[PDB]
Amino acid sequence: HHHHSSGVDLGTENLYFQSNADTGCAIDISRQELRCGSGVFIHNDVEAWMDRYKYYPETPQGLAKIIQKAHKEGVCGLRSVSRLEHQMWEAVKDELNTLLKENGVDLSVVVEKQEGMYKSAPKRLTATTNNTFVVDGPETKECPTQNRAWNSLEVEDFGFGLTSTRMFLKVRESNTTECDSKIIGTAVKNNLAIHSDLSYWIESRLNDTWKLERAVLGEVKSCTWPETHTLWGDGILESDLIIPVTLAGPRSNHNRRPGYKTQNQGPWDEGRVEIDFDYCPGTTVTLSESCGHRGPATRTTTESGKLITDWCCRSCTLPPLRYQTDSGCWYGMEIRPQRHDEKTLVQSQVNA
Amino acid sequence: GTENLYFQSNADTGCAIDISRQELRCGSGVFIHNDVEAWMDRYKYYPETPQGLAKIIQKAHKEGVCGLRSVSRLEHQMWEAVKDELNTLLKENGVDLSVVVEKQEGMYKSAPKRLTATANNTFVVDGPETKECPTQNRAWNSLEVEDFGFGLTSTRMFLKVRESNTTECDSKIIGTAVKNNLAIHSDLSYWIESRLNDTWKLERAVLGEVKSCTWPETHTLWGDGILESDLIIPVTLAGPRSNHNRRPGYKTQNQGPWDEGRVEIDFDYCPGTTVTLSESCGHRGPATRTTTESGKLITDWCCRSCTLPPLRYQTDSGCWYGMEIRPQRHDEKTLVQSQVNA
Ligand SMILES: *[C@@H]1O[C@H](CO)[C@@H](O[C@@H]2O[C@H](CO)[C@@H](O[C@@H]3O[C@H](CO[C@H]4O[C@H](CO)[C@@H](O)[C@H](O)[C@@H]4O)[C@@H](O)[C@H](O[C@H]4O[C@H](CO)[C@@H](O)[C@H](O)[C@@H]4O)[C@@H]3O)[C@H](O)[C@H]2NC(C)=O)[C@H](O)[C@H]1NC(C)=O
Ligand SMILES: *[C@@H]1O[C@H](CO)[C@@H](O[C@@H]2O[C@H](CO)[C@@H](O)[C@H](O)[C@H]2NC(C)=O)[C@H](O)[C@H]1NC(C)=O
Ligand SMILES: *[C@@H]1O[C@H](CO)[C@@H](O[C@@H]2O[C@H](CO)[C@@H](O)[C@H](O)[C@H]2NC(C)=O)[C@H](O)[C@H]1NC(C)=O
Ligand SMILES: *[C@@H]1O[C@H](CO)[C@@H](O[C@@H]2O[C@H](CO)[C@@H](O)[C@H](O)[C@H]2NC(C)=O)[C@H](O)[C@H]1NC(C)=O
Ligand SMILES: *[C@@H]1O[C@H](CO)[C@@H](O)[C@H](O)[C@H]1NC(C)=O
Repeated sequence: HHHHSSGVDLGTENLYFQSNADTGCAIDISRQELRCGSGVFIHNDVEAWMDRYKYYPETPQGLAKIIQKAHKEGVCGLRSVSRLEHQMWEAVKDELNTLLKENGVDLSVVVEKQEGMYKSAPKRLTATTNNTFVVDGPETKECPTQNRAWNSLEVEDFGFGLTSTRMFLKVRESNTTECDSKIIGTAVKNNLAIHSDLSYWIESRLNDTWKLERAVLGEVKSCTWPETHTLWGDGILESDLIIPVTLAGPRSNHNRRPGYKTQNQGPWDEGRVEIDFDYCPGTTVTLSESCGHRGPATRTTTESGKLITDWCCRSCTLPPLRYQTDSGCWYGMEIRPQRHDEKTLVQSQVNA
Repeated sequence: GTENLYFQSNADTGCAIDISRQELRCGSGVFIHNDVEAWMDRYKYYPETPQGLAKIIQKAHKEGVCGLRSVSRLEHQMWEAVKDELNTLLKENGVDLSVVVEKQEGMYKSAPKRLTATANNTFVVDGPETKECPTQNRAWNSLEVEDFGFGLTSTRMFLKVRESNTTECDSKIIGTAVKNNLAIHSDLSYWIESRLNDTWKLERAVLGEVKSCTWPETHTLWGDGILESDLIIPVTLAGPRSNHNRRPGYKTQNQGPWDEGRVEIDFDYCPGTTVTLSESCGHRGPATRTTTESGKLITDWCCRSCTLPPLRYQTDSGCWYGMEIRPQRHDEKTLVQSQVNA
């Protein structure tokens, strides 16, 4: 197989340092000090201006065979777990089609644009022992999700690069809903806590209490956050978890905010989503026992583009839970417009 | 944003080599480094106010608190360094009381009383257990880090008296992280490392001291569905309630050599010894040292149903084996065994 060549790997005899820890120097801006050593270094990659990591199959040829096998067994298509996976399919389809074509296989890979959240599917690709394979796109009768594969691939090893690293995907030996743990980084230091990977950045901090402070989701996925990489996962009420478990929300008490419950009806279908606790520009939020109950997350702008100024909440805490998306700024479920006149507002239709 | 301004102002910024990711990367985030194996000399405790602390003590002394037990060596060394300053203050406020701090050899044990912010004439810190000043009348875990220093004083840590009552460890000095095939539970004296080989399991631990506080759940990984019998480092000895704190074939080392000072746990053979699986072997017992009091070597060891490599302790007085690992020869040569039972 000529699409892959390795370099140095882990098992190489390193006399200088621990090969499976991160080794370097960093400035601790709190204490204002420079420290070198070995350990675990967690970086923010969700908010990077370009992609450091890129998926590629370990063997394109092998992957083409996995697909034609799946095609024979009734698997009409596939749904990606993440934007990065989607970009791999988008980037490798012409290569796959060539493999299939030159081997006289009546099958072509079709990958459609994915705008919303990356949803789950029941089927799985497996290793070896209509004439199209559709990746993502809208939900159709021609290729329903229930016949599509999802979360069938995981990272085997990484590829060196100068301004970007390759991640090579292999076929999973098992069936899980769990996110690939190889790309997960979780850490807590100086009472600041991070649950992260290549698309989620979830930050909780101890102010007067431990609570969620900020979250950035480059996409909204449907895999499961592993317990191995989860902080504070004892005595959990899934109702209190701000980011829903079914949306790769960490089953962690860090994933909470007093006054708030599970945002099952947040704007998850908006693409990139950023959660934090501040006021939407030009709006206000006041406590009122005479306020509406939890409902779909509402955007602070109308379909026309008019601004809803006055907002209320029954029993939440301030500052309000705020979403920021491409289409504007939204408020958490427990926060409702104060005026009952619906001006044809924009609300989430997700319910997850 | 607000919380994004805070992160840049309070996070770690630098570069590191990741052989796992096969990359060299710079950036901002959170860095957990190894400090137990060198840095206990560079970070140092200071009380926020000696003066305020002297008042805190004389109050507690009046309320029947005869003395104190430190949570950690770092705390112990603070007392040792600040006693002359406190005693001077006490003298100057006409208070018939002096602080006495004794050497601490064993594990740092717990105590029920607490100092608060708002008939001997001595306040005893640590030392052996006495009837003159019993543990049950001493305070413990009354302090926490208020804040850190800066630039030149970046390695200074200023302590305040706890506003609340817990058994939990000071969380401000805790670093817990997992990335690639590595998961770390650490602070200024514990380094607890688990690795993903075929499965996630404990691989190595270094304890510069053995303390008796409780590892916070907020800084605990994989703390769901815990069987405490399976936790290698005992919960009562600041062991993390984590499934990372496990090793297939082994149960809680309640009778390990915790009273020896520095302890290093890992899974390798003691030099000159061997370990074999045998159903005709002894059941779990106190951890045994591979050398006798005389200085003779035990070579042959057995275990009933554990996994190899064996659980190994390393202390100043030598190398020991896990509770489930017993000498194969039944002739007792007067062995050196742990007497802790925790
Ligand atoms: C880290 O965590 C700390 C504490 O957990 C936070 O500190 C608090 O921040 C809030 C937000 O500003 C403060 O609340 C404000 O208090 C002002 C004064 O308090 C009134 O009420 C008290 C009763 O306790 C009286 O004693 C006092 O005399 C005042 O009458 C108010 O003026 C503020 O009101 C504003 O917002 C309300 C919201 O409805 C409006 O109705 C008002 O018109 C006005 O616009 C607000 O209530 C609180 O005082 C702070 N406490 C402390 C101890 O500092 C930090 O904010 C937090 N930091 C981060 C980054 O998260
Ligand atoms: C792999 O596991 C998943 C989850 O355990 C299975 O998903 C279920 O599949 C059935 C129909 O196939 C659906 O009705 C359920 O709703 C699914 N549960 C979910 C999505 O949580 C899946 O069937 C398994 N597939 C294989 C090939 O093992
Ligand atoms: C009051 O406290 C002092 C200091 O702790 C006690 O003096 C020591 O007591 C121990 C107890 O066995 C002796 O071993 C030491 O030799 C004593 N001196 C020193 C310098 O440590 C004293 O006994 C206490 N008096 C009481 C309880 O009545
Ligand atoms: C990771 O686990 C594997 C077993 O799953 C270890 O492999 C064994 O290594 C020992 C000595 O290194 C050999 O005697 C065995 O034959 C190996 N077994 C197999 C199945 O290969 C491996 O050593 C572990 N890695 C580390 C770093 O401890
Ligand atoms: C400290 O708190 C614990 C928590 O239950 C309690 O049992 C104990 O009595 C308290 N001690 C003091 C001195 O307040």
